Amino acid sequence: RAKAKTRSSRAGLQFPVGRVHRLLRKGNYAERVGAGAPVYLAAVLEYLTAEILELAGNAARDNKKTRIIPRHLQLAIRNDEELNKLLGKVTIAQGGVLPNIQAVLLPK
Amino acid sequence: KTRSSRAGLQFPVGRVHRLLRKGNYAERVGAGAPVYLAAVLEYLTAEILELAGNAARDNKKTRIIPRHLQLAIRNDEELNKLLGKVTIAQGGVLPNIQAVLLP
Amino acid sequence: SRKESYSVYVYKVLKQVHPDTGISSKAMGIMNSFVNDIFERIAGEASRLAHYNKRSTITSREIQTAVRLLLPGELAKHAVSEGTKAVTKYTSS
Amino acid sequence: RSRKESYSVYVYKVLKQVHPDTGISSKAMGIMNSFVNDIFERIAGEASRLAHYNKRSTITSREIQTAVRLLLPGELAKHAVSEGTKAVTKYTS
Amino acid sequence: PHRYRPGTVALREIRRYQKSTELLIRKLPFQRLVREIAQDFKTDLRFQSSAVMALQEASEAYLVGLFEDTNLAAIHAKRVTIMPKDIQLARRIRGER
Amino acid sequence: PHRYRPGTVALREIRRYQKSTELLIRKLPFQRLVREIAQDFKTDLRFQSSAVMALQEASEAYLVGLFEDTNLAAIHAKRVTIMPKDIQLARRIRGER
Amino acid sequence: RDNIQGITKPAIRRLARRGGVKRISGLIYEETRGVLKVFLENVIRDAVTYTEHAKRKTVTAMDVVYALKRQGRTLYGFG
Amino acid sequence: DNIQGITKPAIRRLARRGGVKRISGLIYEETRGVLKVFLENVIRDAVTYTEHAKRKTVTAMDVVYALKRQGRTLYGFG
DNA sequence: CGGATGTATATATCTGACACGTGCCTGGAGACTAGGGAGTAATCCCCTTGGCGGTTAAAACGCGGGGGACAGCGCGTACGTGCGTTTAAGCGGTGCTAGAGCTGTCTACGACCAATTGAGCGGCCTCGGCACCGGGATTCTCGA
DNA sequence: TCGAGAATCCCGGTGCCGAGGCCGCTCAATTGGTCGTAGACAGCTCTAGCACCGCTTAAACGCACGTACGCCTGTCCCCCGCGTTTTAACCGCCAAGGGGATTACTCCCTAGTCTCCAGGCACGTGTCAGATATATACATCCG
Repeated sequence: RAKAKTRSSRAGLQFPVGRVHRLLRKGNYAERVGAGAPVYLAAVLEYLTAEILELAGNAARDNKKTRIIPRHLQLAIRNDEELNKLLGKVTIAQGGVLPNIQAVLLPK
Repeated sequence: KTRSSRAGLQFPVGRVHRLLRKGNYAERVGAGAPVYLAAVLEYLTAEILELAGNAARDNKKTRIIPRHLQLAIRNDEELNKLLGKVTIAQGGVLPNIQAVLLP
Repeated sequence: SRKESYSVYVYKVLKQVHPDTGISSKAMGIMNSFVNDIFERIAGEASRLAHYNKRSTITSREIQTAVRLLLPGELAKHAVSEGTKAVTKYTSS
Repeated sequence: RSRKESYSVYVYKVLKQVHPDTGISSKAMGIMNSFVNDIFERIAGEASRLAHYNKRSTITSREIQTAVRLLLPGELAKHAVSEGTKAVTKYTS
Repeated sequence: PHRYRPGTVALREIRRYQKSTELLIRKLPFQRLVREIAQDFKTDLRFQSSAVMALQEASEAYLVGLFEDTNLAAIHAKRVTIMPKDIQLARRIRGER
Repeated sequence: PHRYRPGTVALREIRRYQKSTELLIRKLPFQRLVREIAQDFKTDLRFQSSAVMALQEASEAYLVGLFEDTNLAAIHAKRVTIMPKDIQLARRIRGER
Repeated sequence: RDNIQGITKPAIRRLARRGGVKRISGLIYEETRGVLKVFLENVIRDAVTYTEHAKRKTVTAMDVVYALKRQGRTLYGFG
Repeated sequence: DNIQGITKPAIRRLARRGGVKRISGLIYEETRGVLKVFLENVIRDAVTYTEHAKRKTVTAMDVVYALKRQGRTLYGFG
């Protein structure tokens, strides 16, 4: 009997292949769920999370603070033009509005 | 014998049940769900055809043209909210002229 | 190689509502698309709602709630009344 | 008391793998969990739609690879599909 | 001859093309545009005619809606002439870009 | 008696409410308003505290977006102040009404 | 009743400032009172229906996040 | 030149369906640009669907599904 | 309103999409079962409502005033349109080959269940990142 | 420009309570097989999207001429900023109850298999509703 080896480590992923596989099983998405589909979905999820977290961390470090809070995550989502298009409909609780001011409203 | 007739409907109940089974909406579908959904679909269809017939009578034509559908769906305050985003192919536009455009 | 349609089924309703009125094939296709669209709009909403409550059955109740959600007020009332009438005619028959 | 599920010890690993000296608050953790859940729902629903549309009954890696090219805008989709292919080809071996 | 006052010809045009159900755009130029834009992503894209017709309907409808919103914005500005800034306003509030 | 020029307090106090995250509406007035509105649909209804905070924090971002669109529409008209007609225009172009 | 006016004029002022509005009219307050009422009715309608289907009498945060998700104004951080 | 096939009178009548009185001369380039953007956005999704199908043709069903994703679903093609 | 035009209105003749038998097979409807999802029952306590009282920032009121929304003149300039013409778009055939679409294998792949156990969640301290603030150095600002 | 004044940032201090690490402790994720079957593949068909030539002609295009209106001058009024007066939000802490999560036990209702039968849609006929062209009053513009 081979020793237990988790499927996330088998593919070198930080999100679980098994849990995504179970969710696709019992989520009523298809009659049968493929084998590589869960690991592919886990890879996509972990890449997206890594990107949105890296941007938020950079923005927070710019703000001289170590903790990541919804403000610095709101800035990360609304700053990059690709995540803004991906999350156009989303509202973030306790997020605030990115600092902008119109040129016409400027003094004089 | 057709459940479509024991319930006194016009749309199928068998087709709706079969689609709900292979639509993979849930593992198990209820017994009154297909008849309820068929009744709702039939009521909406009857309303739409009534409006289209009224529009056809307005245009003095015995047949209903997609333009009649467009007029009927744009001329009502409640079915517009249900079909506001959609566009009828080969249809038309509601006759609309702004007030300032008038001389 | 067969394609499912709704031509006769809309036609019966038309004849019951407006006699001596015909439908061009384009309008029949439009109505078929409309029925197939509302069917999915209701079924998918009922599926998501049933799955949101740790339930695995789509009975008349989930669709009735879906009808109440997907329609405007004065139309939702009539649609729900029609659904209850049909189901109550069916539960007794 | 009956376990709820959350991607907490799962986003901690990614954050510590990208920023070894950064921490996340509970509210931002809740935002991240809801974002990952929403992306999963969107992508899985799109793959299911493709499977139903093409008259197939199983969502293989191809369906999720196609769905990503639609859901993810911009040059993000290119990196996402590249890393998905990398992960799946390493998993096959 | 008679020279129409500017505006009356415009409304004579409006009230006759409102009833129009037609497409207003020439089929071959739009089909060529669709083929050209398709060639960028992949080559040998054989377009079915019904697909081109559906795309034409959708594009016509979208442009009609955009011009309706643009008309609304232009009338707001105490103006009766369309300007590109009114189109930018419409495409910003609609959040399309 | 130093008096700020009209607009100085507008270019200020606009920084505070943009850089920080807050609610900008008192808890209890909004709670009772929500109770009042919900009383019509169903009598004797109980709201979880989180279910009121979520409603408020999702209705703040709607008003903020509507006001941003209204401001853009007012700028279009070569003005600074925003009129109600700007608000109906914003809703109409957004397609909500 | 009469809590719609509870959303006070300074509240609309602060919201406009956060949005980026420099000068404020007089009737915009009433119009903001109207649009807020309409939006909250349109959300509470769905929230109460979702609660009623479940056969409970407490509106949870999840059953409001669902209602906002239906309208396309999805909210993160709750449920 | 393929884009300039949609010429000034065509855009004028489209605007007339929009119900307008007077149209400026700078509208044409902006309209061509926005139609170009919308058409490429729809065609990318349609071609993606066709590539999923392992086919080399774009059927009307693919176009109506691509529009369905865009939130502008179209009745009258199946 | 004198005069003039593209505005509905009544008529003949297509004529081709719409309306109607049909049949047959193909999916729906009885017949019957059984096993697992759901309704009913109890309970209990976590969470919700209701309430009193001290505290004060926020709301309301009120007035000075100043900058902007607005009323108006004009002008020339960019946009209607009348018309020739000329340019390329639908019709309508021709040819035809590449690709969608429907069947027949049968095999590699996924559901399922029987052991097996470590990863992930519930719970418990705990110390330091950040909240709050005193106050000082620092930087806009507008009346001069 | 300039200088008193009004905000503002930040340096440093104290304080805290909530991420974070650690420790049980289940049960959902791993193996190991069978077992059926979805589709991967090949092949054959047939069909329509594509190419092209000419033809008729609808309208696209360029050249003008007229002119409607998009864009500084002055005005008054309404919204901002501050000073004073509330007053209801808020925070705390209490008390009480109710209904929302839990298990436990049916139990009955829909998935599943089978056999039968009628109805729904392609496959063929007619046929008549409405397009298409022709001649007659006219609402409104030129002026």
